[PDB]
Amino acid sequence: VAARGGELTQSTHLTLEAATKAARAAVEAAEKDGRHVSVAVVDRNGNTLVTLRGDGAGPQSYESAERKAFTAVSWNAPTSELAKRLAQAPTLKDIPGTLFLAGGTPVTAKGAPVAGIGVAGAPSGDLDEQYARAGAAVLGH
Amino acid sequence: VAARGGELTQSTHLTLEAATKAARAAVEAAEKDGRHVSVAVVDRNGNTLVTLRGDGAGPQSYESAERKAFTAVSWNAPTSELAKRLAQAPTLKDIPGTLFLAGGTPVTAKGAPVAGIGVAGAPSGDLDEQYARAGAAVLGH
Amino acid sequence: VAARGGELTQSTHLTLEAATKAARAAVEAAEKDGRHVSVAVVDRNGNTLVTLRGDGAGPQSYESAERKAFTAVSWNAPTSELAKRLAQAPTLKDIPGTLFLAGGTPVTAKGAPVAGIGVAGAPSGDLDEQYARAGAAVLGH
Amino acid sequence: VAARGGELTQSTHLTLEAATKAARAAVEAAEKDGRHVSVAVVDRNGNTLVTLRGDGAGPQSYESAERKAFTAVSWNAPTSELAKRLAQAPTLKDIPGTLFLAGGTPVTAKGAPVAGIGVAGAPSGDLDEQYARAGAAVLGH
Amino acid sequence: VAARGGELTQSTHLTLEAATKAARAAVEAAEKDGRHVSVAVVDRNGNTLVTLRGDGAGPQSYESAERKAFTAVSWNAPTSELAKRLAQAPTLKDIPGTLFLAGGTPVTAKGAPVAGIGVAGAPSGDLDEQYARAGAAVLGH
Amino acid sequence: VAARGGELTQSTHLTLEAATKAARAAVEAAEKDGRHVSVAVVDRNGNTLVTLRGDGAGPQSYESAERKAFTAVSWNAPTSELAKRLAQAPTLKDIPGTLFLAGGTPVTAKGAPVAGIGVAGAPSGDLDEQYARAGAAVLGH
Amino acid sequence: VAARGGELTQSTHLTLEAATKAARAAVEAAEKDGRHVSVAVVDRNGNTLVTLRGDGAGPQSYESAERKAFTAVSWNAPTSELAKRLAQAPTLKDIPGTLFLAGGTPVTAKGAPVAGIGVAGAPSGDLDEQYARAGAAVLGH
Amino acid sequence: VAARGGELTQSTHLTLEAATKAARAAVEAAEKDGRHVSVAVVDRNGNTLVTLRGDGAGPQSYESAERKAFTAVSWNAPTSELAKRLAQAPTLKDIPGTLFLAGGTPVTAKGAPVAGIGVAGAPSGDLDEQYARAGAAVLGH
Ligand SMILES: [Fe+3]
Ligand SMILES: [Fe+3]
Ligand SMILES: [Fe+3]
Ligand SMILES: [Fe+3]
Ligand SMILES: [Fe+3]
Ligand SMILES: [Fe+3]
Ligand SMILES: [Fe+3]
Ligand SMILES: [Fe+3]
Repeated sequence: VAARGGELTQSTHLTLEAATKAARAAVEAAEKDGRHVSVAVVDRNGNTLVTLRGDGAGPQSYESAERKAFTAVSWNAPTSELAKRLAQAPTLKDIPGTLFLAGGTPVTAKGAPVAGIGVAGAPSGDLDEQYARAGAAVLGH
Repeated sequence: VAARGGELTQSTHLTLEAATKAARAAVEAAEKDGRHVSVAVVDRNGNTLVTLRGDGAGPQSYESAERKAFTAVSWNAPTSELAKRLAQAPTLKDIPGTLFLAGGTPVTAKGAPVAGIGVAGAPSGDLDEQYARAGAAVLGH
Repeated sequence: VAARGGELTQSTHLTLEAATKAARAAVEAAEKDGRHVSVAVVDRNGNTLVTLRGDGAGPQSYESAERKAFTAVSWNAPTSELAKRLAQAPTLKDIPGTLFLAGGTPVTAKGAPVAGIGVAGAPSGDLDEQYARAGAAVLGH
Repeated sequence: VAARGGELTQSTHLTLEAATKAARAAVEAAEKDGRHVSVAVVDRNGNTLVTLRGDGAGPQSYESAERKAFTAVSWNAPTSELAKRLAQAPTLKDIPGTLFLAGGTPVTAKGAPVAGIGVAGAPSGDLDEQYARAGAAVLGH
Repeated sequence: VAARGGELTQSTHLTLEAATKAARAAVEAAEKDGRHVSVAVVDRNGNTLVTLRGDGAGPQSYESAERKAFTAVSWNAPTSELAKRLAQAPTLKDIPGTLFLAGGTPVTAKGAPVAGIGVAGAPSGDLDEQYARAGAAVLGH
Repeated sequence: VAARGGELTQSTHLTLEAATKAARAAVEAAEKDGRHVSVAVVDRNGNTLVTLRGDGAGPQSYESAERKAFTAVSWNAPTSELAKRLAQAPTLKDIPGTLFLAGGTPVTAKGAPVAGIGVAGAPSGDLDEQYARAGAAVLGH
Repeated sequence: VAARGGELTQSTHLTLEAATKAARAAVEAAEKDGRHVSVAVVDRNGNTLVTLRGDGAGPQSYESAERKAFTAVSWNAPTSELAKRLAQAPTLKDIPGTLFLAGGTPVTAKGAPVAGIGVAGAPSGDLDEQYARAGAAVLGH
Repeated sequence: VAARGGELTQSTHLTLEAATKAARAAVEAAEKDGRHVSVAVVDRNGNTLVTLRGDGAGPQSYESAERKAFTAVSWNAPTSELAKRLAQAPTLKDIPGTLFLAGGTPVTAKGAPVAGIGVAGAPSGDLDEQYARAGAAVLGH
């Protein structure tokens, strides 16, 4: 049973290869400052595409990285930016699956969000997000 | 931050509109038979796209419909076909999120599975799947 | 083994047709504005009757629409109205299943709530509840 | 927002009154035999309406009686009857929420199922179901 | 294989008969004021012993009454009074299973708590705890 | 609000001291053979009272031992015996929280079950139940 | 398949013998004061290694202890210290698994955290952490 | 406060670097046959260390791979081997977290298991496990 074409629509995604590349770059940037993090890349659909649990990363950081990446891709903004939204709209954080805490950054294709990169377990979420941005940076270019 | 094109890939979906069309057709065919079903359309990725709870449908049927659709699109075959696999490999049913019980059917686009339609709560699963096929049949075309 | 009249009671609900009709128009009103949302219709009992996942809706928005619709019908108010109740009873949002965030609006039958319509994923929850109202408006009159 | 009448619909329930005294009857008929059970009454929609945890009942039996009652009303048959269906359709038991094991019995209103009574934690499920019938027997008559 | 005596210990509970009597009176206190609640009795150990779901009670109120009764018995105080603890200790509410919101009240036996009574879904939590207190008030005497 | 006398009832338990001694003996028994297990003592109510995760125990064994203990206490029988009930009543294992697998063994107080001892992750469940019985063997006495 | 040696890394843990010793000590440091607590010891990886439910401990306290111990080891600080971090970072508490509430205290080996000890159920969380420190105090020395 | 060294023990693990290498090798093996799989590496403790979701892999496969990795490392044997155990001990598959289905294969250091590699979503689990073995094979050497 085949659908075509007016009932079809398309979406754009990172390849696994790209997601892995970005994720490993986020680890590597954290490694470079003697930091131990977990990293997640979450699709815009968002299934998780990649997780990496770093050596000596805190046990909480795994799921925390996942949810940051989810939150970033959901609204196409850094979670550090998104946490500022809770001043006016404090129940945004009651939306299931979210974590409004610095360390997730969106990846876009022609403007539109396709993935989030989440990092957790550094001394602060601001440093987390710096490593997440380092992850995004190796794409494409 | 912007990936291009060697680290991007495309995937194909039903529109909400087509998913709703095929869903509501499946209800229609069930109601033609004086039966009360729940119907789910589930993406290949598979997020649920559409649920409809029939009037007077059993309370079990809602989730049952979803997992039938999920199972159909996961392996690109009717759940009645897939249920037959359990004789040789009984532990396939222990894969999370699956239900190996007639009433789920795949939709394809260009050969690849793009959605599953799942029906539950007719007096038996062979009837469920009959209405599932009827929903699929209103695509494309 | 059959029960008789005094120990039976009745309740009132949208038909599936009604709930589908309302949800689809809420999507229709969103896509008019270039907006990509998920819509849920949840019963007073509240099982979910309908979900629709709009093309290009954020992945968080599906569950979010659901809980809004649940929260609206639970208290027979807009969730935007209900969110302001948190100022002096802050632990209302600790009630399981609830999301106190604009985008849910109740549907009534002689004054008593029978359904909720939740929308999520527009630029603001205020816009969500506008499209939620536009869904409720096609009922029916 | 007010719906009128050709997209409203009606459904019939046991009153809480009626469900409570059916549940307490099932307990009392268990305690006739020095037997210590849990009882649940689940609606057709099926929310649970009543639970009672017997003095000295096994810790497993609370949730067990819930699921038996859900299962019985879902298919409008006693769970002892339903259990025997698994010879032909073994994956019926993979439907979420269900327990295909004697101790649940349906209550009807003009013919159509409106509640299930579930009992758990007697020496046998067959004895569970006898107490469950002794629950339903104080209706309506 | 049998423990005795000196590493056995005892604990004290409401009977099911007691707890049902308390639950139904809490309903019937709410019923007199035309209002539509769910009621739970939770043991000190705390398994739930009784739930009753009121006719036309909000779908939220079932779970919510449960957790109120859990919270009351956990600390041997009315939940309205436990909610005031949150000013100086805001993360008491992050303790799993708890709901810090008026409608739960302890029953004691010589001075130590043996069950909680939780009412939810009347127009204020402060009405809920009145009905919970009415539930406890039929014990003794 | 205090209840007296005859709407109270008692129940007998292991003390923590007892439950700990039993559990640590079970570990001791396993480690004597160079076996690495997890051990749980679950009450009759059954809350878990003690868990111990052995040095080098398989990651699965922790929850397994919990459920074996739960199952043994629930029906006042060794889970190895309980597993033989499945031939004639195969859906007993569909009862939530149970694990019908050798390694759980009941503790009694004048004849009535008060705790279960659960051991997992010896090379066989039969060996598990050996260590479970050895843990119970240091009780009372 | 054997990995060696540069794909391999080591980590340090409390033994079960040590973990039980520190947990038991926390218990009877609370029992010296006639207070009734749950104690949990969670590895840095963090699996739970030990739980003890104290005689007459509140039902909330079991899981409360677990998450305190988890929180403490995750950031290698007392949870009384950690809770103060919420003033300028309110959403730290939205990290899954965590409880930011006094009663959890880290154990280190060569400066690096290897376990957390969690106590819940005293009159206050500060008294919990006192007993938790008394647990940790029987190491190493 | 510092534990030392009698209270302390070591465990061996794959580095993240090693786990990623193996996971990517399993994918690359599958992609050579035109097969779209998910891969997971799970520690013996068993946290998941690495997940990769392959392009066009079935949605079920992600968690399936996770549980296969978990199951393999739990008993230090291929899951295809472990599935054969269910003939004699059929309730082994009722152990939480497990999937007794070909596609998981253990990795050892000095003969003791340190990780599992799980692959799901090829034409058969036997082929899954071939790709899993090819993942393991690039370690060490
Ligand atoms: Fe974190
Ligand atoms: Fe069904
Ligand atoms: Fe949303
Ligand atoms: Fe049972
Ligand atoms: Fe409520
Ligand atoms: Fe095991
Ligand atoms: Fe606590
Ligand atoms: Fe699979």
